[PDB]
Amino acid sequence: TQRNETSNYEVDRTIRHTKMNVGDIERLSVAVVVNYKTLADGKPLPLTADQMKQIEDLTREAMGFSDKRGDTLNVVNSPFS
Amino acid sequence: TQRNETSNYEVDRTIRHTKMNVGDIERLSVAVVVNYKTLADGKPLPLTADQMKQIEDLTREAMGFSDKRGDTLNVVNSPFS
Amino acid sequence: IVGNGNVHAQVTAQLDFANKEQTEEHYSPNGDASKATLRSRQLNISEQV
Amino acid sequence: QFSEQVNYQRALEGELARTIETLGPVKSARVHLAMPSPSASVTVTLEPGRALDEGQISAVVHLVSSAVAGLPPGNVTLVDQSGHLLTQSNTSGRDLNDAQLKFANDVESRIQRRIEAILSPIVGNGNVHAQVTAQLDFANKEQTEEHYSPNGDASKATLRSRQLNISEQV
Amino acid sequence: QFSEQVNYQRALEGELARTIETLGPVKSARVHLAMPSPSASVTVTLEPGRALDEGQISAVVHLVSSAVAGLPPGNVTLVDQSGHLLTQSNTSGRDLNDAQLKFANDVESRIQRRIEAILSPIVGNGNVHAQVTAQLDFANKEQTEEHYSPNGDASKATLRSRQLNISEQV
Amino acid sequence: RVHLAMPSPSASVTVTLEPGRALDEGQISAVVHLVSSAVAGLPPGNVTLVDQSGHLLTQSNTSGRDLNDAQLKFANDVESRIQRRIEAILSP
Amino acid sequence: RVHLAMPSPSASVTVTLEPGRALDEGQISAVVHLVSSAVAG
Repeated sequence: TQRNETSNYEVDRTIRHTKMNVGDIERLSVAVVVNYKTLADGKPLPLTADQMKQIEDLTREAMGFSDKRGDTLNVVNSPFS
Repeated sequence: TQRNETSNYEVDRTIRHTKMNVGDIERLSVAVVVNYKTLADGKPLPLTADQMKQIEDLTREAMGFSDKRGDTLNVVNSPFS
Repeated sequence: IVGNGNVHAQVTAQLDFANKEQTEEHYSPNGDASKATLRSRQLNISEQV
Repeated sequence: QFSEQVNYQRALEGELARTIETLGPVKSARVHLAMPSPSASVTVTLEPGRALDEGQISAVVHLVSSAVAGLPPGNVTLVDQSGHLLTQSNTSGRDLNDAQLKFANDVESRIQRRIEAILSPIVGNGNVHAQVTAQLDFANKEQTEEHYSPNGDASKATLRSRQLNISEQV
Repeated sequence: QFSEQVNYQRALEGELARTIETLGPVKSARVHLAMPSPSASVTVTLEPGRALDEGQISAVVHLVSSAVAGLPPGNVTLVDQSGHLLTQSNTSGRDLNDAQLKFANDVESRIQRRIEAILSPIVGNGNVHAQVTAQLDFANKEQTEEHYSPNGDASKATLRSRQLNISEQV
Repeated sequence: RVHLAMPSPSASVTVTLEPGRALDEGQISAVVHLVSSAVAGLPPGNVTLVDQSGHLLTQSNTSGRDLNDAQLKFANDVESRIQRRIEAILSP
Repeated sequence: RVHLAMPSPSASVTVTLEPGRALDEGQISAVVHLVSSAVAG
């Protein structure tokens, strides 16, 4: 027996030619400090935990936070002067 | 027995040539704050869950929210100053 | 939320400024015979018994 | 020939100086050309008690640049009455790339205004604030696809030639 | 001949400046022309208490650009009586991919007005608000399809030539 | 009922026509020059005139890319023709 | 006020209409095609 087979193909092709931007944001680091108060007349007593969580969320969204870029955010509460 | 066969083909071809726009919105991150009230004269009290759900949906539609772009939305309810 | 002057934020912007080109060139696999696109084919099948 | 060009340049310099003088908070002007890569130098003395903004210097810069053939804005320099080289176009580094911030700010401002305009009627005029962060793709980007319909099936093939030899000896 | 050209050009500049002077809120103008890279600059001193919009500056740049051969509107600049570059195309980084934003604004505004106009008669004149966000495809896009009708079937194929040899020895 | 907003100024006029009338082409110029002049620093191109049912009498134009918005004008014309036909076949 | 660009030619006309009138869209084309066909090319 014999079997010869010459096969010529047409192939799909994609050519993307990108020229990346000059000045993109590789990574962002943000530090946020909030103040004590929390009362009408009493001594300041640290903003409650869920409130802190939502401030952290709001600044995370206003930053454009994306863990792919390695962005880092730190929010703390301490009395001012 | 023998069986020789030579075949020449005509093939469907599509050539789609795109030049992408410069300045497209890759990703959106939106943070929205809504004020307390809920009462004409009494103490301010958090807006109901269904209402906040509908503000979330309305701002989602106004943003142009799309899971493909990885858009992020965060709406919180807290009293103003 | 917290007041006019009860919050301070500082941001560091690590930025890239390297001129950066790229030229991808992708080809679809045609290993499977049911998705290949043939322009020509010469098939000889000889058999002697 | 030479003195003709000299007179013409020296007269047009005074002309553009006179025009620049009639620009509000400016007291005196002095335009100079470099005509054989063209270039221009303007010495503007602003009126005491005013200062043009960064997008305001571009006005006079491209006024004197486009008043002259072959002169891009970048070769035009301007010097205030006390130092203050207000034209950083000699570098020409981020001039293209500082307009990206303006465009992004415009985009996020439009989205923010839409959010406030749709949400204020429900919750109140001033009971809502929104901040929008828009990441943008400024990369020039081309693509050339080329797709072929498969013709492996004999019922969808399209033939131009076919030589089918069949032999059989018994 | 060089004096001929300069005096003709100066007369054209003065004439055009006088023509754009009689433009309502324009007290004085000053055309400057450069035909070697064609270019033109205008210094408009508007009448006090007015400001011409971007489409209102398009009028004058097309007026003074077409008055001289070979000069595109993009090389024509305008400067206000206090800086205020009225043409965006001066610092031409992109300066036109920001027109996509206002085009999208026009589209969204028309759709919003259509929804408001259809829904006002039912619920009331001011009992409804609509906000429209439009994603627009601004990318250049070409395509060249090429479809071939299959002729694998013998009763549908089209033959131009056919050489059929049949031999049989017994 | 004219509303103004001065923080780039702009204006929106919604004219209430008398029953059974519509402004001509030369009449919108009168109101645009009236509303533009009576306020300092507001160009006539920033005020948008709207009838009692759509029909933006003062159109907007483009400086940079003025081709794609002419498509908008053509679409507005086609929509207006079909709308007028529906109204003139349904009014009787 | 008509102006020509004669070396692709072009024309620029600054028409000041009388108070209390405004030409229609097909009426500006009148002067446009007049000044356009008053010049060769």
